[PDB]
Amino acid sequence: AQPKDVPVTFTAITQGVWMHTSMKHMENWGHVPSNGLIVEKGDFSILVDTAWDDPQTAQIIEWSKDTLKKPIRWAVFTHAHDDKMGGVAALRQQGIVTYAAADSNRMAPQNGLTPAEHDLIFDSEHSTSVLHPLVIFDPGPGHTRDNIVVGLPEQGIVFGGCLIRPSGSTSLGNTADADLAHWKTAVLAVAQRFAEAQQIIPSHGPMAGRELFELTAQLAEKASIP
Amino acid sequence: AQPKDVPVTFTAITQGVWMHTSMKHMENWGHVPSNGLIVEKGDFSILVDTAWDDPQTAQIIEWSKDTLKKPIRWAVFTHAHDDKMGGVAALRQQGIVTYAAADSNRMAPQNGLTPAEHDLIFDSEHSTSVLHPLVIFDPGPGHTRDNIVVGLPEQGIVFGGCLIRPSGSTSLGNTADADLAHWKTAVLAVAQRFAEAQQIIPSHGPMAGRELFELTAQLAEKASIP
Ligand SMILES: [Zn+2]
Ligand SMILES: [Zn+2]
Repeated sequence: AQPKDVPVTFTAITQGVWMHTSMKHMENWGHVPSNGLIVEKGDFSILVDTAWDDPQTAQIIEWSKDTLKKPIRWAVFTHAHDDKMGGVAALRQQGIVTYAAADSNRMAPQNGLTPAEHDLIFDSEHSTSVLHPLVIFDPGPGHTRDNIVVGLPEQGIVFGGCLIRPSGSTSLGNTADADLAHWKTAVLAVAQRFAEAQQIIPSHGPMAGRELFELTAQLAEKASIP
Repeated sequence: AQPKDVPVTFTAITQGVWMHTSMKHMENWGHVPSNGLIVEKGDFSILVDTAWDDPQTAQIIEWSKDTLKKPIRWAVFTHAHDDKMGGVAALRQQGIVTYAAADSNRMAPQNGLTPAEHDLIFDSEHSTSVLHPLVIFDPGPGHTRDNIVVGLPEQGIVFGGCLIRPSGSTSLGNTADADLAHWKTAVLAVAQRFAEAQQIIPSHGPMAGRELFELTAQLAEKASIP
């Protein structure tokens, strides 16, 4: 009735784009969800963000092989916290090619996380098509110093990660590692880079629209003012 | 897929004893569970603790009338927090007779809660059988200054509320209103008053055995020492 460990759920977002949601068990026996993406690419698939730990990330790998029939071959992570890089070791064990921002790979050891194998190389416009059709974009410090976002401009989807706050949020959440001064600038930079995308996916809760940009911008503006 | 509001669940514990579990939606779109009891008494039933809010408590009232066919006529609450008295108003609108510790009723309007209608009157041994076969026991301050417990000695069940920590806990949880000095004494007083009960129900997570007494006593002992 009250299970400690719940299996990772997979939901179709659009054609060729799946959202994976995993739950972390808390001491009060509640759960906190985290979203990631699986993006089809020919006969294989790209993973955006891991689950909370190795065995939950192992579920995503197995689901991509057994159900999707498109095994994950590449993975990218949006920042160096355990809801995004918690299961990096399980990917590198399976031979997945893993990418992260150079800053995310440097601070992963301190946060008790396995680093990604490759540093992303951004161009002068702070983008990289190394995982096309994903556009990996670096908007600057916000939720963390190292957070990056992933856009799917062909399908009108932005995965904002923790940089974008869940719908209904009245606070910025965990602000221990945040850059309150720059958070609004980073949110607006994402909205301007993917000006057409109508489907915005935060790290927690349901996918929504561009109002998530307004919500996070205003919550960050209010927090930036002493 | 990810619902904001999940319905209250009801679980048979033993014959004539049900456990209700309700979830509070959080800003990270996680959920926090809370347990209470419904105890059959002839053609009606006794409610131990509300849900988080009025509509979730309204589900319990309606489930007791439609599914159990034993409408709730009495209610008792273990302390004046929102996961125990969050729906007292819905019980009072239905004419249900409500009880709580005197201190819980003094403390409720200050914490944004509706007080219970009657103050419990305890005997020299800090018990009352006003809601027999329930034994309502006052063990002294612990999680809060006012927390009380409910025992079903005929069935070997103790409902510890927040006074008992969930299984797997490594901390005392929300310690803002706690009595760290007396918490262990209150836990041991409950374990002594109901020496034979083998089914211990905390406020969060699954029912377990008397090792919950050991866990909370040792966590409170560790925290009481400067
Ligand atoms: Zn984070
Ligand atoms: Zn409480």
